[PDB]
Amino acid sequence: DLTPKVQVYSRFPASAGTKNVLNCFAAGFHPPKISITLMKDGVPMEGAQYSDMSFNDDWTFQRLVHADFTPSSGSTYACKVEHETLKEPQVYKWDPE
Amino acid sequence: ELHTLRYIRTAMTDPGPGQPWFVTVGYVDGELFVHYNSTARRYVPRTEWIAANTDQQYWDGQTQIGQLNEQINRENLGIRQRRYNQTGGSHTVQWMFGCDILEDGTIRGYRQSAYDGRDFIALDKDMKTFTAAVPEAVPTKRKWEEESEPERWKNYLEETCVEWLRRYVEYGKAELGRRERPEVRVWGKEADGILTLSCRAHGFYPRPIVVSWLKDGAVRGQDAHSGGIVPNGDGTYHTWVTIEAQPGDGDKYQCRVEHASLPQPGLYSWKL
Amino acid sequence: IDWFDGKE
Repeated sequence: DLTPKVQVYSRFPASAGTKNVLNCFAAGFHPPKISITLMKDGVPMEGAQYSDMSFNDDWTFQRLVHADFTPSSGSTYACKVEHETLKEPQVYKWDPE
Repeated sequence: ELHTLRYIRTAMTDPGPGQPWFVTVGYVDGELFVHYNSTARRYVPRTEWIAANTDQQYWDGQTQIGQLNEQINRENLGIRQRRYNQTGGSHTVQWMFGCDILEDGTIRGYRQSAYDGRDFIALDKDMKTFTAAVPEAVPTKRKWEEESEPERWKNYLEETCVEWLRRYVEYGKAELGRRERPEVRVWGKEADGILTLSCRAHGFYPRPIVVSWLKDGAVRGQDAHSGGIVPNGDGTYHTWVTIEAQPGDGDKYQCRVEHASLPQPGLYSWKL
Repeated sequence: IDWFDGKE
């Protein structure tokens, strides 16, 4: 099974009105090509370091995407992931607390 | 001790959109320190300590190594594809190599390749021959051994790689040996008739860590679920462990966190 | 340091 394994988490434990960084980590996938978008209320966020991918000893690829943000009250954050091994985009919601 | 130097190469036919088809990144003790890709066409520092302890010829040379490797990998992608009678589609060549310095002073070396995510060929333990993982790599095995490639890689792995690793470890001694304390939070989730308790450690370094759930004194983490160790963007790590608890019995659970940075192991209950 | 790949 070479589908992306995804986790969404903040750099610091999230707090009210407190600057933070939103992370999305996809691992264990192949091929390397993958679409990972950080989203705020069903719309992409702002400045996104998709930058950094590597692979493990078993050859499966991993990719981290992170962006600076302040958690807005009443807003829903998530990581939209699209990959060949999946019929349709997968949406992984971020639990703020 | 136990320091490591690793390079991993990816060469793909299908990156794709806005992405470089060829990438090489280097890691020291599990931390990214150099980066090269076919769009940048330049090797680039990824830690302050590597940038501060090298001269221009280090980057110019490495850049040109990457540009040359880039061409070599272009050709090798075509060659492997042809061996597989492939005519198009998504295909990937991966290389992994580097050296370890154990706290004996003893050394280890690795050089292995995959094709489409599967083992293709590797230099074997004695570094005298190559071992083909697939019939499609047999001819390559033959060509390389006829060309003295094993000897050449043995030399790089046991001398060049190690000698440079010693320099890198020296350069980033303070960075690599630092400690950063995780901020821990326990949170309670309820969407069903099953109480999910979560415990997250945020921003810990180094990497090794223990996070566990106790049920009134007793590690009841025999049925705890861990998301493993995942990275933050700033050279620290994150991990989160959950456990299902019967409604009620929420005040019986505690998350214990052990890490080298802590004055004492953290112990945290859930409170709504 | 990174190093040359072999020709296949």
